[PDB]
Amino acid sequence: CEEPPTFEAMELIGKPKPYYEIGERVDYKCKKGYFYIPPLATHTICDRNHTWLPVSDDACYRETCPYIRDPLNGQAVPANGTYEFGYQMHFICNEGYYLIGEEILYCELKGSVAIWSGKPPICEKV
Amino acid sequence: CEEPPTFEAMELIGKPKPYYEIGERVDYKCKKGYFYIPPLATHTICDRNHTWLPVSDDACYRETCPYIRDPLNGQAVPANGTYEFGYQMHFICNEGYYLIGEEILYCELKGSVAIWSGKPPICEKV
Amino acid sequence: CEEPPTFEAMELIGKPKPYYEIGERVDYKCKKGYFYIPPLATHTICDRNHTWLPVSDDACYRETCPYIRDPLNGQAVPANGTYEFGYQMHFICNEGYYLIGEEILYCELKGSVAIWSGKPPICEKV
Amino acid sequence: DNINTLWTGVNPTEANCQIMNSSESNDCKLILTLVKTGALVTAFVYVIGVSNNFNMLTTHRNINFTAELFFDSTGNLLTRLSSLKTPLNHKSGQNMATGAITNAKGFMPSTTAYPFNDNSREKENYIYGTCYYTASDRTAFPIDISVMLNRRAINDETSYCIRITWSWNTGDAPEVQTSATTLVTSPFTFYYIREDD
Amino acid sequence: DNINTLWTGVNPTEANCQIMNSSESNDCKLILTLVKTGALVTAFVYVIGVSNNFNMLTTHRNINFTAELFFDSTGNLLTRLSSLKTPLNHKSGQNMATGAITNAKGFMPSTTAYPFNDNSREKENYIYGTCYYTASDRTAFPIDISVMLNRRAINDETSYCIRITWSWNTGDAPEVQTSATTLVTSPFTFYYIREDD
Amino acid sequence: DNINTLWTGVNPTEANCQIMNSSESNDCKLILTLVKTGALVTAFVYVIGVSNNFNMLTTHRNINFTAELFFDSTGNLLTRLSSLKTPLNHKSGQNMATGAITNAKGFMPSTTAYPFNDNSREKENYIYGTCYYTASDRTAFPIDISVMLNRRAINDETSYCIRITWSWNTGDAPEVQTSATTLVTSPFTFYYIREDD
Ligand SMILES: *[C@@H]1O[C@H](CO)[C@@H](O[C@@H]2O[C@H](CO)[C@@H](O[C@@H]3O[C@H](CO)[C@@H](O)[C@H](O)[C@@H]3O)[C@H](O)[C@H]2NC(C)=O)[C@H](O)[C@H]1NC(C)=O
Ligand SMILES: *[C@@H]1O[C@H](CO)[C@@H](O[C@@H]2O[C@H](CO)[C@@H](O[C@@H]3O[C@H](CO)[C@@H](O)[C@H](O)[C@@H]3O)[C@H](O)[C@H]2NC(C)=O)[C@H](O)[C@H]1NC(C)=O
Ligand SMILES: *[C@@H]1O[C@H](CO)[C@@H](O[C@@H]2O[C@H](CO)[C@@H](O[C@@H]3O[C@H](CO)[C@@H](O)[C@H](O)[C@@H]3O)[C@H](O)[C@H]2NC(C)=O)[C@H](O)[C@H]1NC(C)=O
Ligand SMILES: [Ca+2]
Ligand SMILES: [Ca+2]
Ligand SMILES: [Ca+2]
Repeated sequence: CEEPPTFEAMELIGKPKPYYEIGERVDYKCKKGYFYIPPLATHTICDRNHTWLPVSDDACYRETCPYIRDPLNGQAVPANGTYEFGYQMHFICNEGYYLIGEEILYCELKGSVAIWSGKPPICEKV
Repeated sequence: CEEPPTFEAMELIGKPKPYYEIGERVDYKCKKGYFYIPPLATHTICDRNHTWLPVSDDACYRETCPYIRDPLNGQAVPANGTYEFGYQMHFICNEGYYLIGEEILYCELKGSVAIWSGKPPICEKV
Repeated sequence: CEEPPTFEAMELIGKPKPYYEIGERVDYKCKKGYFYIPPLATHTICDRNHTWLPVSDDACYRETCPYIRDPLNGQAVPANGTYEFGYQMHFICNEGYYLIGEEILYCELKGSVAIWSGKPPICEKV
Repeated sequence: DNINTLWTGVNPTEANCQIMNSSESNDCKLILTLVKTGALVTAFVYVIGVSNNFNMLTTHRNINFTAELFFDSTGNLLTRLSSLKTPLNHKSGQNMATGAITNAKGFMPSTTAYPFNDNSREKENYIYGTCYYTASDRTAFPIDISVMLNRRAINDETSYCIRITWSWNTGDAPEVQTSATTLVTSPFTFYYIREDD
Repeated sequence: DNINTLWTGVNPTEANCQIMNSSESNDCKLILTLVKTGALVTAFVYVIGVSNNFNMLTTHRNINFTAELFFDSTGNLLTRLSSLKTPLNHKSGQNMATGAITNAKGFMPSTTAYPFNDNSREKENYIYGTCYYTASDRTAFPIDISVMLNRRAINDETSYCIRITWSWNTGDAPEVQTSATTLVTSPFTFYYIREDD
Repeated sequence: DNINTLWTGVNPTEANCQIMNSSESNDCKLILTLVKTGALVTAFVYVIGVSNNFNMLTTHRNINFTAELFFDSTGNLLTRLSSLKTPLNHKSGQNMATGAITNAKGFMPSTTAYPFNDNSREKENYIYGTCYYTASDRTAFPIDISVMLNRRAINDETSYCIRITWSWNTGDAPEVQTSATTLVTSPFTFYYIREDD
C-alpha cells in the first residue's frame, strides 16, 4: 500500500510514509472543528494486496452553532437547513413588526468551535 | 378529630383534611421567620376521643436582628426589650454629643431573615 | 554557662536565663528576613565547663530579591555582587541607547521578604 | 464497598427536587454526593433544571433559589420538609443502592462544629463559593453559592440541616428568549466536619 | 495499596507534555493526579513550563493553552492523541509505579454523568475555576480554567476525554522581558463523577 | 481507624493558636484538618478569634495575619516555633486522640513536590484561594489566602513547613465598632502532594 488516503473531515495521526507493509494499521482523527459519531471506523489496515481497506470520514460531523428559537413575533430559519458551520441563519419578522439588529447570522468555525457570527435580531411593534 | 388547630408561629406540614382517625399524627413546622428550640413538640396525635392532644407553637421563636452595641459616646437601647423582628432599636447620644444618622432602626423580617431597617447612628463632639 | 551568645542573623528561641546547668540545650532560629541552609547547627549545649559549645549564625542567609536580566540593549549589574537585601542593582544602557525609568534599584527587606525598591529601567533608540 | 458515598445517584430519570416554591411537582433534578473522607465530608452538588419555568430563570437579571435539606436523628432525609423529595443512598454503579443505609449519621454536618441556636458561633455555620452556568454563547456565567450548615432547626424532627442557595444579580441576564434552554450549574464541591456515627 | 492514585508522578526529570502546537517536543511538564474518593474522582493538576518558548508566554497580554487527554475503552492514555505523551500509573513513592494499572476505568469521567454528543445535556460537560501564576514581584496572577469532560470523541479509539484549558487576557502581561523565568500554575483541584470499573 | 486524619479536633475549649505577634497568649482558636486522600493531602483550615484584640481587626480597612506551622523530621509539630501551640493528633470523635501518631510524615507537604531553597522551582511552593468572613449584616466579606509549602526552613529542626496567611485591603472595613463581634473565617480547603511515610 502507498501513502494512506486523505480526507476532508478526518486527518492522519502521525507522519505519513511512502511504503507500508501488509497488516499495518494507520489511524485518523476528526480534524479541528469536527467530531466523532459511532460506529464507522477512522482507521484502516493494509491488506494482502497492497491497497488499504475501505475507509471514510463520514464518522466525523461538523461542529454546530447553538440553537436559536424564533425571535418573539418573528421567525428564525436555518437558511441552509443546518446548524453546522459554513452555513447561515436568517431572520424574517412577522407582518406587523419590523426587524432591527440586522437579520443574517453566519455559523462560522473559530478555532475548534462553531459559533454564530453575531446575535439574533428582534421584532418591534411598528 | 377535625382539621388540626392552626398557629401563628407554626404551620401545618402538608394539606389538612376534614376528618382524621384515631392514632393519626399531624406535624407542624415553624413558619418562615421562626425557628425551633427544644424540647416542646410540634406535632400531635388524634387520641381515643376525637380531640387532638395539647399542642403549642411556643417551641418556635422569632428570628432576631444582629446585636448592636452602644455607638461610642451614645447609647443604643432595645425600645421593645427585644431583638426579635416586629420591634425597634432606639439611639440617644450622650449629653455633650449630637446624633447624626437618624436614630431609629426597625428590626424587620425580610424573606426568612430578621434584619435592621438600616444602620446605627453615631455621636459627634458638638 | 551564662546567657547564650547573641547573633545578627539568628536569634534565641524563648526567653533567655541568667544561669544554665550542664547538658542544657538552647535553640536559635534564623531572624526575620533570613533562612536556613544545612548543615550548620543553630543550637548549642552547655558542656561540663560552663561555656557553650561553638555555634554560628552562618547557616542563616539573607533573603534575596528576584532575578533581573539585562534590559534589552542595556545591562543590569549587581552593584554589590549580590541579590541579598541591603544591596543594590544598577543599570547602564548601551551606547546607542538612553535610559529612562531611572537606574538604581535597592533590594530591601520588607517584613519577612527581600524586594526591589522598584522596577527595572529600559533602553530606547536615541 | 460503596458505603462511603451517600448520593442521589447519577442523572435521575425524573426530576427529584422541587426548588421553586412558586411551583409544585419537582421542578428540577438535584444531584448530590456526600463522600466520607477522613473527619470531613466532601459535598458535591449541582442542579439540572427540568420544568420549563425553572429553566426560564436564566432570562432574568436577578435570581436566587434554595435547596433545603433536613435530616432526622438518624441521618435520614426528611422528604416532606426537604426540597429533595427522594431519599439518598449508597453507591451502586451510577445509581442509588436499595437497602439499609450504613452509618448515615456519619455523613451529617457535625452539630459540634456547626451548632444550633448559638449566636456566639453563628458565623461558623456558613460556607461560600462559586459555580458557573455555561451559557449559550459558551461564556461562563458565575453564580454565587451560600451554604448554611444546620443553624436553625425546623421542628422537633430536623436533627441536621444543609441549605444550599444559588444566586446572581447583574446588569444582564445570563440568557435571552431565543437562546435559553436548560438551567444547569457546574458541580460545586465544599467541605465540612462530620457528625460522629 | 496505592492503587487509588493514577498520576504522572511528582516532578518528572524530562518534560512529559507538549502543550503548544506551535511546538514539537514536549514543551512542559504536566503534573496530574486522579484519586479515587467515593463515587467521585479528585483531579489535581498544574503545569511546569520547560521549553523557553512556553516559559516566555508570561510576557504576553492574552494567552490560553489546552492540554487534551484521551483514553481508550479500558482507561489507558492515548499517547499519540494526547498532550501528555507518557502514560499515568499508580503511586510508588513520589513516582509512577511500573506495572498493570488496577481498574483504570474507575478513574475515567463517567459517560453517564458527562455524555457524548448529547446537546440537551451539553452544559453538564463543563467544570470551571481559577489557578494562580505567582509572578516575580510575588503578586498572584489569576489564570482562568475551563474543563470539558468527554463531550466530543476524536475517533473510534477515544472512549473518554479530559480537556483542561488555562487562559488569561488583561491589560498587562503577568511578566516582562527582564523578569520572566518559568511559567507555573498553582495546583487546580476539581471533581467529577467517575465511570464504573 | 481514624489514622487518616491529623487534626486539631473540633472547636477546642481554650484558644490553641497565637496568631498575632503584637500579642502573647494564644489569641485565637485555629482549626486544622489534614486527611490522607490518595497521593494527596486534603487540608481544611479556618480560624475562630478568641481574644478581644484579634476579634477587633474586623474594624480595620487593611489587615493580614499568618499562621506558621513547622514540623520536625518525623512530622511532629514544633510547638515553640509554630503558631499552633498544641500538637495535632488522629481523630477520636470530635476530639484529638491521645497516643502515638501513626505515620505523621505521610501528612507532611512533600519536599519532592515543594522543595527548600530551590529558586528555580520557587513558584511551585505556593497555593492561593479565597475564604469569607460572614459579616453582621450577613454579607460575605472575601478574605485572600496565600499558602507557602515548606520553602524556607527556620533552623536545623524544621523539616517541613506550612504557612497560611489571610489578608484583605478594601475601601471599608468588614465591620464597625457597634457591630463587631468575633473574627471567623470560612473553611478553606486546599490540596498538596504528600511526603512519603
Ligand atoms: C446558505 O443559504 C444562503 C441562502 O440561500 C445562500 O446564500 C446566498 O446564495 C445565493 C446563491 O448561492 C447568493 O445569490 C447571489 O446574489 C447575487 C446578488 O444578490 C446574484 O447576482 C447572484 O446571481 C446570486 O444569485 C446570495 O448572495 C447568498 N446570500 C447571502 C447572504 O450572501 C448560501 O449559498 C447557502 N450556503 C451554502 C453552503 O449552500
Ligand atoms: C416598640 O417600642 C416603641 C417605643 O415605645 C413603640 O413605638 C411607639 O409607640 C407609641 C405608642 O404605642 C407611639 O405613640 C403614638 O404617638 C402619637 C404621636 O407621636 C400619639 O398621638 C399617639 O397617642 C401615640 O402615643 C409612637 O408613635 C411609636 N414610636 C414610633 C417610632 O413610631 C412600639 O409600639 C413598640 N412595638 C411594640 C410591638 O410594642
Ligand atoms: C552597594 O554598591 C554601591 C556602588 O558601589 C555602593 O553605593 C555607593 O557607595 C559609595 C561609597 O561607599 C558612595 O559614594 C559616596 O559618594 C559621595 C558623592 O556622590 C562622595 O562624596 C563620597 O566620598 C562617597 O564616595 C555612593 O554615594 C553610593 N552610591 C549610591 C547609589 O548612593 C554601596 O556602598 C554598596 N553597598 C554596600 C553595603 O557595600
Ligand atoms: Ca464525508
Ligand atoms: Ca406562641
Ligand atoms: Ca554570620
